[PDB]
Amino acid sequence: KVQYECLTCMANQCQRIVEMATQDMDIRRRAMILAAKLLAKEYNENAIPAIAGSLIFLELYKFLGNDDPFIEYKLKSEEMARKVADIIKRKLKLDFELAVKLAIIGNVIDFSVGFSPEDLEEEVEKMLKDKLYIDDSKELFEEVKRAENILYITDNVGEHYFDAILIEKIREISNAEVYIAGKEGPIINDATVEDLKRAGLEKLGKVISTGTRIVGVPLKLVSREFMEAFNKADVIIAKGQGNFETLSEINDSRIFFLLKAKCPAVARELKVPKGALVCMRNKFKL
Amino acid sequence: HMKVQYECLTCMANQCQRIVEMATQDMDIRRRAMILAAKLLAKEYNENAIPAIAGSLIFLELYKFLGNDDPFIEYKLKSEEMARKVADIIKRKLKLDFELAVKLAIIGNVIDFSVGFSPEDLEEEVEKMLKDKLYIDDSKELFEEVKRAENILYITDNVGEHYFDAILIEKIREISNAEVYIAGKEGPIINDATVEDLKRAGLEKLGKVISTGTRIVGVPLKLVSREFMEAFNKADVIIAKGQGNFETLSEINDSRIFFLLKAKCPAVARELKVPKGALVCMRNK
Repeated sequence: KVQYECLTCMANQCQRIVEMATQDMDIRRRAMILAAKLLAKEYNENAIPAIAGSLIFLELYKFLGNDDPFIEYKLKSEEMARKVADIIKRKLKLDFELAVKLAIIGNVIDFSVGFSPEDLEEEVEKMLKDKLYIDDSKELFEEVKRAENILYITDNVGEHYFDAILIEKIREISNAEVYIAGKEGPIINDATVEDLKRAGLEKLGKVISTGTRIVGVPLKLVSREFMEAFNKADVIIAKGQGNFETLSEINDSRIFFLLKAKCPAVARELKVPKGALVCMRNKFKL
Repeated sequence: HMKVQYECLTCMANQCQRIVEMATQDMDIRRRAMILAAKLLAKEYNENAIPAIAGSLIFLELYKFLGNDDPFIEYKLKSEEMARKVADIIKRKLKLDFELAVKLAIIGNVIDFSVGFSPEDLEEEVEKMLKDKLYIDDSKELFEEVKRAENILYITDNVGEHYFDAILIEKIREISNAEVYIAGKEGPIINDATVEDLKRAGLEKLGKVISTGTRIVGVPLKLVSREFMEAFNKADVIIAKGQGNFETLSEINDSRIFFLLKAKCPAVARELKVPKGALVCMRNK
């Protein structure tokens, strides 16, 4: 279902949107009054939070007159993450196990507020010593080696430069063609196809759109082109909580979820402690 | 009233969530309660909202939905026990003038009495805090108004705090011939002191304990009892504890009112025109 924590989670994101979009306190108030009404409309027993939330966020974008409140935050994260990834490529020679861990850690770091790329890279080195709570990385390793087609479904900007490192490793060990999916247009901090393209990811695989400005992969809304890639994939790597929430409904063992279980609802869905790092194949557990 | 601020929606939502968590571990009941909370938020979070009132009305509906007249009861019992004990130490150790007794009442607004197990350690921290200067201190004006009052109304806030309030009320009784009316809530709402709480702290020995007539935080001037309104009118000085009392009373042009609070939330700080977290004894201007 929807979980009880989802209301505050969505409201908090709404608040972050209005804060990014304007400094005018009157506009912020009016935006949040609208948000309350939209939350009440969308937050019900049948709701899928990635989709419900996203539709609320996009209506607020319209109310605020700003089609992408996060443009600056995203540019800041990209610039930092690019430099951090460059130091990592220089200082570390990651094996596959640690590349997977690095991809997950990329989901965790706030690249927009760091001191320096070196300071952040040192934090990353410490986090690379953390143990995955669920760890199907060895199975991912085997599957990618035998794959002819791999779909990589991204999450946030910043993170995508760590994803690129994992994708480089995949190309070192597999002959598969890699498809790399981003969003059609901006939604919160998520990477769009133009963000992926601007980062040079077309050097690593074919960049494709999900067809939506919705978080995750809303299977009834995504494009026909996305589905063709989805259906042909031998292996599907899905980054972050939204992709998990939208893809964990379905029975499909090709999918590996790489995320941090930041929200208690997701931690409870996964049956892990809050904050756990996870590489988990989409199979029945218990 | 006081214009609602954009950050008040998450504040209220968060409080709703803390209520459902405290009331039950059943995840399906929690979900259904937060689904209701969303509807109530859309109803009450509007251009006319005063957060103390709007929030309280939402919280009371959640109490009803949950079948729990007071989800905070175990916290409150813990806070009352700790506060009573700390206040007894204070009363044995310290001689306090009026200024310090005012600061103490404000400090009581600051402390979470539900945490920890050492009255000595907490009382030591209270003694530390008494040496700090209030950001705004109108307690000399208060002192003189109190000495001259024929009637005083003291409007409480939270349980725990009300044991510190009792120390200030005792000091008031020493230096004034005013009849003191002491107002609490009709029934439980969050951690606020009710009429029964005030009576259990022995406050009927010091003044007339009365109800606001509501289970709403602060003083909702359209909803309070005729008895409370009569006490409010009769007062020559009104002492109002905490943010909620401030939010609801800041609308009126009435120099009888002195606010004793910490500006814990940024909306209140912004309205008071003081730094976040500032401790004040401030006459309504």
